[PDB]
Amino acid sequence: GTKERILEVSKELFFEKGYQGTSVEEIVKRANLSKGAFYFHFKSKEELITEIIERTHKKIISLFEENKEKTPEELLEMFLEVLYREKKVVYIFLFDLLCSEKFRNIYFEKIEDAKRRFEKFLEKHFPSKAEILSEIILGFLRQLILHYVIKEERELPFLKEKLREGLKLIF
Amino acid sequence: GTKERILEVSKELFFEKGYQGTSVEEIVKRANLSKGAFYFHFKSKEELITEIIERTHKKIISLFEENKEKTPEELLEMFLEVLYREKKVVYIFLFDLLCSEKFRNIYFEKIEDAKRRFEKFLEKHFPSKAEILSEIILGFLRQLILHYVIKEERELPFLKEKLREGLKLIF
Ligand SMILES: [Mg+2]
Ligand SMILES: [Mg+2]
Ligand SMILES: [Mg+2]
Ligand SMILES: [Mg+2]
Repeated sequence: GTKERILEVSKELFFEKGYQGTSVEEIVKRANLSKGAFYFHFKSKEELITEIIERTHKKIISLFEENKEKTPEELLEMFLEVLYREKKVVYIFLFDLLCSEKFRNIYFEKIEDAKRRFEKFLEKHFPSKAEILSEIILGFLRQLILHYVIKEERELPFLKEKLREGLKLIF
Repeated sequence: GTKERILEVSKELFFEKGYQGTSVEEIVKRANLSKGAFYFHFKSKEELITEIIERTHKKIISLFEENKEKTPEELLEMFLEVLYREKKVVYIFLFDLLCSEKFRNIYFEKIEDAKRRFEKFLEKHFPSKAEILSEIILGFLRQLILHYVIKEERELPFLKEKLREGLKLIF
Protein backbone atom coordinates (compact mmCIF):
# COMPACT_ATOMS: atom_id res chain seq x y z
CA GLY A 1 0.00 0.00 0.00
CA THR A 2 0.92 3.64 0.44
CA LYS A 3 3.14 2.96 3.45
CA GLU A 4 5.05 0.38 1.41
CA ARG A 5 5.45 2.81 -1.46
CA ILE A 6 6.82 5.53 0.82
CA LEU A 7 9.26 3.02 2.33
CA GLU A 8 10.49 1.98 -1.13
CA VAL A 9 10.98 5.53 -2.36
CA SER A 10 12.74 6.53 0.89
CA LYS A 11 15.12 3.56 0.73
CA GLU A 12 15.98 4.58 -2.82
CA LEU A 13 16.59 8.25 -2.04
CA PHE A 14 18.52 7.58 1.20
CA PHE A 15 20.69 5.05 -0.67
CA GLU A 16 21.34 7.56 -3.45
CA LYS A 17 22.06 10.63 -1.37
CA GLY A 18 21.78 9.97 2.34
CA TYR A 19 19.28 10.54 5.14
CA GLN A 20 20.40 14.10 6.00
CA GLY A 21 20.43 15.07 2.33
CA THR A 22 16.89 13.83 1.60
CA SER A 23 13.78 15.74 2.64
CA VAL A 24 10.19 14.65 3.24
CA GLU A 25 9.30 16.97 0.39
CA GLU A 26 11.58 15.10 -2.07
CA ILE A 27 10.21 11.75 -0.91
CA VAL A 28 6.55 12.66 -1.38
CA LYS A 29 7.29 14.35 -4.72
CA ARG A 30 8.99 11.20 -6.02
CA ALA A 31 6.13 9.06 -4.68
CA ASN A 32 3.47 11.40 -6.14
CA LEU A 33 1.84 11.71 -2.70
CA SER A 34 0.68 14.51 -0.46
CA LYS A 35 2.46 15.43 2.77
CA GLY A 36 -0.73 14.36 4.58
CA ALA A 37 -0.36 10.90 3.14
CA PHE A 38 3.16 10.75 4.47
CA TYR A 39 2.29 12.03 7.93
CA PHE A 40 -0.65 9.67 8.20
CA HIS A 41 1.91 6.81 8.16
CA PHE A 42 5.00 8.46 9.69
CA LYS A 43 5.11 11.24 12.25
CA SER A 44 8.64 12.21 11.26
CA LYS A 45 11.62 11.51 9.03
CA GLU A 46 13.14 9.84 12.15
CA GLU A 47 10.22 7.40 12.43
CA LEU A 48 10.64 6.63 8.75
CA ILE A 49 14.29 5.57 8.79
CA THR A 50 13.74 3.70 12.04
CA GLU A 51 10.96 1.68 10.34
CA ILE A 52 13.18 0.93 7.32
CA ILE A 53 15.77 -0.57 9.64
CA GLU A 54 13.17 -2.32 11.78
CA ARG A 55 11.66 -4.07 8.76
CA THR A 56 15.03 -5.36 7.53
CA HIS A 57 15.88 -6.44 11.10
CA LYS A 58 12.60 -8.36 11.16
CA LYS A 59 13.70 -10.26 8.05
CA ILE A 60 16.85 -11.15 10.00
CA ILE A 61 14.87 -12.30 13.02
CA SER A 62 12.73 -14.42 10.65
CA LEU A 63 15.85 -15.87 9.06
CA PHE A 64 17.10 -17.11 12.43
CA GLU A 65 13.70 -18.45 13.47
CA GLU A 66 13.04 -20.24 10.17
CA ASN A 67 16.48 -21.79 9.81
CA LYS A 68 17.42 -22.79 13.34
CA GLU A 69 17.79 -26.45 12.30
CA LYS A 70 20.25 -25.76 9.46
CA THR A 71 24.01 -26.23 9.69
CA PRO A 72 25.92 -23.06 10.62
CA GLU A 73 27.31 -22.87 7.06
CA GLU A 74 23.85 -23.02 5.51
CA LEU A 75 22.32 -20.57 8.00
CA LEU A 76 25.17 -18.16 7.17
CA GLU A 77 24.71 -18.63 3.43
CA MET A 78 21.09 -17.55 3.88
CA PHE A 79 22.13 -14.62 6.06
CA LEU A 80 24.46 -13.40 3.30
CA GLU A 81 21.77 -13.85 0.67
CA VAL A 82 19.31 -11.69 2.65
CA LEU A 83 21.91 -9.00 3.34
CA TYR A 84 22.76 -8.96 -0.38
CA ARG A 85 19.08 -8.64 -1.41
CA GLU A 86 18.79 -5.85 1.22
CA LYS A 87 22.09 -4.20 0.19
CA LYS A 88 20.55 -0.72 -0.14
CA VAL A 89 19.43 -0.94 3.48
CA VAL A 90 22.85 -2.28 4.50
CA TYR A 91 24.37 0.82 2.89
CA ILE A 92 21.91 3.10 4.78
CA PHE A 93 22.62 1.20 8.01
CA LEU A 94 26.33 2.02 7.77
CA PHE A 95 26.36 5.52 6.31
CA ASP A 96 23.23 6.93 7.86
CA LEU A 97 23.24 5.16 11.24
CA LEU A 98 26.76 4.11 12.31
CA CYS A 99 28.19 7.31 10.82
CA SER A 100 25.62 9.49 12.57
CA GLU A 101 25.84 10.65 16.14
CA LYS A 102 22.06 10.55 16.70
CA PHE A 103 21.43 7.04 15.35
CA ARG A 104 24.69 5.28 16.28
CA ASN A 105 22.98 3.49 19.15
CA ILE A 106 20.49 1.84 16.76
CA TYR A 107 23.29 0.48 14.57
CA PHE A 108 24.86 -1.13 17.60
CA GLU A 109 21.55 -2.31 19.06
CA LYS A 110 20.70 -4.25 15.91
CA ILE A 111 24.16 -5.75 15.58
CA GLU A 112 24.08 -6.83 19.21
CA ASP A 113 20.69 -8.44 18.68
CA ALA A 114 21.88 -10.33 15.62
CA LYS A 115 24.98 -11.38 17.59
CA ARG A 116 22.86 -12.62 20.52
CA ARG A 117 20.69 -14.69 18.18
CA PHE A 118 23.64 -16.11 16.32
CA GLU A 119 25.29 -17.00 19.63
CA LYS A 120 22.17 -18.78 20.85
CA PHE A 121 22.10 -20.81 17.63
CA LEU A 122 25.77 -21.74 18.03
CA GLU A 123 25.43 -22.75 21.70
CA LYS A 124 23.52 -25.85 20.65
CA HIS A 125 26.45 -27.68 19.11
CA PHE A 126 29.52 -25.55 20.02
CA PRO A 127 28.78 -24.25 23.56
CA SER A 128 32.32 -23.50 24.62
CA LYS A 129 33.18 -21.84 21.31
CA ALA A 130 29.89 -20.04 20.50
CA GLU A 131 30.92 -16.70 21.94
CA ILE A 132 34.26 -16.75 20.06
CA LEU A 133 32.76 -18.00 16.81
CA SER A 134 30.10 -15.32 16.82
CA GLU A 135 32.78 -12.59 16.95
CA ILE A 136 34.88 -14.22 14.25
CA ILE A 137 32.03 -14.97 11.89
CA LEU A 138 30.19 -11.67 12.25
CA GLY A 139 33.51 -9.90 11.76
CA PHE A 140 34.24 -11.94 8.64
CA LEU A 141 30.76 -11.39 7.19
CA ARG A 142 31.06 -7.65 7.82
CA GLN A 143 34.54 -7.59 6.15
CA LEU A 144 33.04 -9.26 3.06
CA ILE A 145 30.09 -6.90 2.86
CA LEU A 146 32.18 -3.80 3.40
CA HIS A 147 34.68 -4.74 0.75
CA TYR A 148 32.63 -6.57 -1.81
CA VAL A 149 29.24 -4.89 -1.52
CA ILE A 150 30.12 -1.38 -0.23
CA LYS A 151 33.56 -0.55 -1.62
CA GLU A 152 32.84 -2.32 -4.88
CA GLU A 153 29.63 -4.09 -5.73
CA ARG A 154 30.60 -7.64 -6.60
CA GLU A 155 27.97 -10.19 -7.63
CA LEU A 156 26.58 -12.56 -5.00
CA PRO A 157 28.32 -15.72 -6.28
CA PHE A 158 31.70 -14.20 -5.50
CA LEU A 159 30.69 -13.32 -1.94
CA LYS A 160 29.20 -16.76 -1.40
CA GLU A 161 32.37 -18.47 -2.55
CA LYS A 162 34.43 -16.35 -0.13
CA LEU A 163 32.04 -17.02 2.76
CA ARG A 164 31.86 -20.75 2.01
CA GLU A 165 35.63 -21.18 2.04
CA GLY A 166 36.12 -19.15 5.19
CA LEU A 167 33.40 -20.99 7.11
CA LYS A 168 34.79 -24.34 5.99
CA LEU A 169 38.17 -23.32 7.38
CA ILE A 170 36.62 -22.15 10.66
CA PHE A 171 34.34 -25.20 11.22
CA GLY B 1 58.57 20.16 16.90
CA THR B 2 55.81 22.48 15.75
CA LYS B 3 54.55 20.04 13.11
CA GLU B 4 54.28 17.35 15.78
CA ARG B 5 52.39 19.69 18.09
CA ILE B 6 49.90 20.61 15.37
CA LEU B 7 49.38 16.92 14.60
CA GLU B 8 48.71 16.14 18.27
CA VAL B 9 46.24 18.98 18.75
CA SER B 10 44.45 18.09 15.48
CA LYS B 11 44.12 14.42 16.44
CA GLU B 12 42.61 15.52 19.73
CA LEU B 13 40.10 17.95 18.22
CA PHE B 14 39.10 15.65 15.33
CA PHE B 15 38.59 12.81 17.85
CA GLU B 16 36.47 15.05 20.06
CA LYS B 17 34.30 16.67 17.42
CA GLY B 18 35.15 15.50 13.93
CA TYR B 19 37.09 16.75 10.91
CA GLN B 20 34.23 18.79 9.38
CA GLY B 21 33.42 20.34 12.75
CA THR B 22 36.98 21.48 13.50
CA SER B 23 38.56 24.52 11.86
CA VAL B 24 42.18 25.52 11.28
CA GLU B 25 41.43 28.49 13.50
CA GLU B 26 40.43 26.25 16.44
CA ILE B 27 43.51 24.08 15.94
CA VAL B 28 46.00 26.95 15.96
CA LYS B 29 44.22 28.61 18.90
CA ARG B 30 44.49 25.42 20.96
CA ALA B 31 48.13 25.01 19.92
CA ASN B 32 48.93 28.69 20.66
CA LEU B 33 50.33 29.10 17.14
CA SER B 34 49.87 31.51 14.27
CA LYS B 35 48.11 30.56 11.05
CA GLY B 36 51.46 31.10 9.30
CA ALA B 37 53.00 28.42 11.47
CA PHE B 38 50.26 26.06 10.44
CA TYR B 39 50.49 26.82 6.74
CA PHE B 40 54.26 26.51 6.79
CA HIS B 41 53.73 22.80 7.62
CA PHE B 42 50.36 22.07 5.97
CA LYS B 43 48.89 23.69 2.89
CA SER B 44 45.36 22.70 3.89
CA LYS B 45 43.13 20.96 6.40
CA GLU B 46 43.02 18.11 3.83
CA GLU B 47 46.82 17.72 3.88
CA LEU B 48 46.65 17.66 7.66
CA ILE B 49 44.23 14.77 8.09
CA THR B 50 45.95 12.87 5.29
CA GLU B 51 49.25 13.17 7.20
CA ILE B 52 47.64 11.98 10.45
CA ILE B 53 46.48 8.84 8.68
CA GLU B 54 49.76 8.42 6.81
CA ARG B 55 51.78 8.51 10.02
CA THR B 56 49.63 5.86 11.72
CA HIS B 57 49.77 3.75 8.53
CA LYS B 58 53.56 4.03 8.66
CA LYS B 59 53.50 2.56 12.18
CA ILE B 60 51.53 -0.33 10.68
CA ILE B 61 54.01 -0.79 7.85
CA SER B 62 56.80 -0.79 10.48
CA LEU B 63 54.92 -3.35 12.55
CA PHE B 64 54.80 -5.76 9.61
CA GLU B 65 58.44 -5.16 8.66
CA GLU B 66 59.75 -5.52 12.21
CA ASN B 67 57.75 -8.60 13.13
CA LYS B 68 57.77 -10.69 9.97
CA GLU B 69 59.44 -13.61 11.79
CA LYS B 70 56.83 -13.81 14.57
CA THR B 71 54.00 -16.34 14.70
CA PRO B 72 50.70 -15.07 13.24
CA GLU B 73 49.22 -14.93 16.76
CA GLU B 74 52.06 -12.78 18.08
CA LEU B 75 52.12 -10.50 15.02
CA LEU B 76 48.36 -9.98 15.50
CA GLU B 77 48.76 -9.30 19.22
CA MET B 78 51.18 -6.50 18.30
CA PHE B 79 48.83 -5.21 15.62
CA LEU B 80 46.04 -4.94 18.20
CA GLU B 81 48.34 -3.23 20.68
CA VAL B 82 49.30 -0.55 18.12
CA LEU B 83 45.70 0.00 17.04
CA TYR B 84 44.72 0.37 20.72
CA ARG B 85 47.51 2.90 21.41
CA GLU B 86 46.38 4.73 18.23
CA LYS B 87 42.65 4.43 19.09
CA LYS B 88 41.97 8.15 18.56
CA VAL B 89 43.25 7.82 15.01
CA VAL B 90 41.25 4.62 14.53
CA TYR B 91 38.15 6.60 15.53
CA ILE B 92 39.03 9.39 13.04
CA PHE B 93 39.73 6.78 10.35
CA LEU B 94 36.18 5.42 10.65
CA PHE B 95 34.11 8.52 11.33
CA ASP B 96 36.02 11.06 9.30
CA LEU B 97 37.22 8.91 6.39
CA LEU B 98 34.97 5.88 5.80
CA CYS B 99 31.90 7.96 6.67
CA SER B 100 32.92 10.77 4.33
CA GLU B 101 32.33 10.81 0.61
CA LYS B 102 35.55 12.71 -0.17
CA PHE B 103 37.94 10.55 1.86
CA ARG B 104 36.29 7.11 1.55
CA ASN B 105 38.89 6.02 -0.98
CA ILE B 106 41.71 6.59 1.54
CA TYR B 107 40.01 4.42 4.15
CA PHE B 108 39.81 1.60 1.66
CA GLU B 109 43.31 2.19 0.27
CA LYS B 110 44.88 1.78 3.70
CA ILE B 111 42.83 -1.28 4.57
CA GLU B 112 43.75 -2.88 1.26
CA ASP B 113 47.41 -2.17 1.90
CA ALA B 114 47.27 -3.68 5.37
CA LYS B 115 45.44 -6.68 3.87
CA ARG B 116 48.07 -7.12 1.15
CA ARG B 117 50.86 -7.06 3.73
CA PHE B 118 49.10 -9.45 6.04
CA GLU B 119 48.44 -11.80 3.11
CA LYS B 120 52.11 -11.74 2.11
CA PHE B 121 53.08 -12.64 5.67
CA LEU B 122 50.59 -15.52 5.73
CA GLU B 123 51.68 -16.92 2.34
CA LYS B 124 54.92 -18.12 3.91
CA HIS B 125 53.41 -20.89 6.00
CA PHE B 126 49.74 -21.09 4.86
CA PRO B 127 49.87 -20.40 1.08
CA SER B 128 46.60 -22.00 0.13
CA LYS B 129 44.73 -20.44 3.04
CA ALA B 130 46.40 -16.98 3.23
CA GLU B 131 43.78 -15.20 1.18
CA ILE B 132 40.92 -16.69 3.24
CA LEU B 133 42.64 -16.16 6.58
CA SER B 134 43.35 -12.53 5.82
CA GLU B 135 39.61 -11.86 5.28
CA ILE B 136 38.61 -13.76 8.40
CA ILE B 137 41.23 -12.26 10.67
CA LEU B 138 40.93 -8.68 9.49
CA GLY B 139 37.16 -9.01 9.81
CA PHE B 140 37.48 -10.37 13.33
CA LEU B 141 39.97 -7.68 14.39
CA ARG B 142 37.67 -4.98 12.99
CA GLN B 143 34.65 -6.52 14.85
CA LEU B 144 36.61 -6.36 18.12
CA ILE B 145 37.72 -2.78 17.61
CA LEU B 146 34.30 -1.57 16.55
CA HIS B 147 32.58 -3.15 19.50
CA TYR B 148 35.13 -2.92 22.25
CA VAL B 149 37.02 0.25 21.38
CA ILE B 150 34.41 2.30 19.43
CA LYS B 151 31.01 1.34 20.83
CA GLU B 152 32.38 1.02 24.34
CA GLU B 153 35.97 1.58 25.34
CA ARG B 154 37.09 -1.62 27.02
CA GLU B 155 40.61 -1.97 28.39
CA LEU B 156 43.27 -3.66 26.25
CA PRO B 157 43.50 -6.89 28.28
CA PHE B 158 39.91 -7.73 27.43
CA LEU B 159 40.49 -7.22 23.70
CA LYS B 160 43.68 -9.27 23.81
CA GLU B 161 41.94 -12.16 25.52
CA LYS B 162 39.21 -12.13 22.84
CA LEU B 163 41.75 -11.95 20.01
CA ARG B 164 43.93 -14.68 21.53
CA GLU B 165 41.05 -17.13 21.84
CA GLY B 166 39.73 -16.46 18.37
CA LEU B 167 43.14 -16.83 16.72
CA LYS B 168 43.78 -20.05 18.62
CA LEU B 169 40.51 -21.42 17.27
CA ILE B 170 41.36 -20.32 13.72
CA PHE B 171 44.98 -21.61 13.68
MG1 LIG C 1 23.68 -24.22 0.26
MG1 LIG D 1 21.36 -20.88 -1.34
MG1 LIG E 1 52.52 -12.52 23.44
MG1 LIG F 1 52.47 -8.20 24.12
